[PDB]
Amino acid sequence: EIKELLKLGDLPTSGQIRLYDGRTGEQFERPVTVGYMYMLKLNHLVDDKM
Amino acid sequence: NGEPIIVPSQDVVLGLYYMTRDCVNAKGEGMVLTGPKEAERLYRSGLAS
Amino acid sequence: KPLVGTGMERAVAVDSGVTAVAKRGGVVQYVDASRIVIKVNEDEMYPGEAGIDIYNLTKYTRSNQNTCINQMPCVSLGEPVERGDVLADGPSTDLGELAL
Amino acid sequence: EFLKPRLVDIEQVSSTHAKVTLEPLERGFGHTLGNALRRILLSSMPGCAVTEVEIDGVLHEYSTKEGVQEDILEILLNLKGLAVRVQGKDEVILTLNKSGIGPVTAADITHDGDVEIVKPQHVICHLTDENASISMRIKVQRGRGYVPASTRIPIGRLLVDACYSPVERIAYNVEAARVEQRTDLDKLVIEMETNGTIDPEEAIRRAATILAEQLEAFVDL
Amino acid sequence: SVTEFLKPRLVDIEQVSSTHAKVTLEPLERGFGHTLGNALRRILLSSMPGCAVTEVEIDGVLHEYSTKEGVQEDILEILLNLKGLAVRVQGKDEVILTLNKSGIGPVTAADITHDGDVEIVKPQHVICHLTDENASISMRIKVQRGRGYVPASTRGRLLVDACYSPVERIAYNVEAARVEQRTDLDKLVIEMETNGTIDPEEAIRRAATILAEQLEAFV
Repeated sequence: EIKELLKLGDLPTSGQIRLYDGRTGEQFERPVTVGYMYMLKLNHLVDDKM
Repeated sequence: NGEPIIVPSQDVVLGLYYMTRDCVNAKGEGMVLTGPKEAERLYRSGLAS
Repeated sequence: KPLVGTGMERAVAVDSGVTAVAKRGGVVQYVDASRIVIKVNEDEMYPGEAGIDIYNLTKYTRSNQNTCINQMPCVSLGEPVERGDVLADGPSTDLGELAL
Repeated sequence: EFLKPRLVDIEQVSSTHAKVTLEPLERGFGHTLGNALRRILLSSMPGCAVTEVEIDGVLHEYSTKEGVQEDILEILLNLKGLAVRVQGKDEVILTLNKSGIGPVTAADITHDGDVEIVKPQHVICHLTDENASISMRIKVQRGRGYVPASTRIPIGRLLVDACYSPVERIAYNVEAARVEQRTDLDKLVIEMETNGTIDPEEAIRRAATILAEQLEAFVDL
Repeated sequence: SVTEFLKPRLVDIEQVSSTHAKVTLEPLERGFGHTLGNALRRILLSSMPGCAVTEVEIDGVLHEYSTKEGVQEDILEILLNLKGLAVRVQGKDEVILTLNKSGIGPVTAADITHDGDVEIVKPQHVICHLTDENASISMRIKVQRGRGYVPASTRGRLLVDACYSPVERIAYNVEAARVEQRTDLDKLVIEMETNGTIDPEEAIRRAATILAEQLEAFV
């Protein structure tokens, strides 16, 4: 089902795309897994621990 | 014990294992080089894997 | 909101006392950052007591962990609402869904 | 002798984003120029972000005004992403006045002839009472980069973080150019998104000027 | 004052043996170290006018895998030692050098036919040892001019990987330096070697010149 939903859009079914280095403009080899993940910010702030 | 405690952990070893490896047919196989420096120039310029 | 959820977000956000849930279905008479006035429907109204549902939202007050709890209206003026409909979004909520 | 590049074409494929072409380029200069210009374009260009706001009856941004559906904080968050083109000044002050039910777009800012709002559909807030008014002063100024309100710190003056950067996205690619009856040459196509406040060719010119002026450190013309 | 960037000045040049050097630039704008370093690295590695030794013609051996009597090392090391032959030439593009020798002892670059405008910057660069006296060596090496690195694969002739660019290693490293009241400014540290044809500062200056003249249609 995930592959079918990827193919509905124009994304690659492998889930891994081609990226380029941000500061040398050079293609990384080895297609890397990019996607959207739900990130949380826990209540352990460094300005309360220092 | 005697063993070191400054062994590289996980990303360093992955990098050195990917870097020091061999593929049975990669770009720019089977040419002769004059030293490490020419190997590095070949790799950076893109002319070899 | 999450792009990938489990469908359990709506229940968790509605069953806690952070949102402002429409007691009786009606038509949104008036909206504001602090107040919502809902004109109740004839089918759902008592014999007397024409009445209207007034929800006072909870602006920037303090929680036990010194965080901020704040209710934002999510309805707009002149809109239908049924029973069990989220009118204001509490903290970590997005149109009724839990959003952490 | 290297063949020098030229600004062959500027396809303004929309108001938002455009497509510049550079041609002709030698072996290996396409990627070099493309990446250097991408970094300069994405990092350091001048913009005209909003800096300060005064709402009339407001003290702090954690407050609520009567008859507006928005918290003052989210009014600020909507102003923080407002596009504008200050023409001939470093700093200007715009003014918004509105009364009556309805949205409050950017088209409701007093005209202030020596500026230009690029997107007049940008909605700031929603007035929800006929006898309810909003009146604010919005301070715009030219700058570079990102400077939060804290790093640059009366009792009604609401600072907003300033994001003086008109470019959202820079992509580029090099592709072969059958030009001069000669193969083995490149053409660099640069697609660039914007908030609409910097013409693409001037952005390219400014980036090239920056790169050359930085290269002056260890050369002598 | 939004166009007032930070202009560096070469804080030092830690000179080492004449072909080796380490330039350092401080203080650069946030993120300009990497763009400047990468642009210079690419220009210095992949595009530099220089002179190399493209072809060689041993009189006897036709095929790439055979042997001479009298030399302990086979022809592969001969080609490698030729790739180490740094050369300078004037406006002429290609010339035919020749090295005829016979007798015991090494064959360096100090006995190639010195005639012509060409010169060799390492006359003591040993090309090949002879372990006999009756064995003779006769070569005919074609130098040429080019703009980077051109392997033999991309092309009794013997092909040699022509390395035109004078730099043998270029490496930058962006550090963190601070002007009095700003946290994040860069510090570029170029370190590089060459084959002695041009000292490193000349190479860096020429690369920057090439890029600058490339950016004349915009500024």
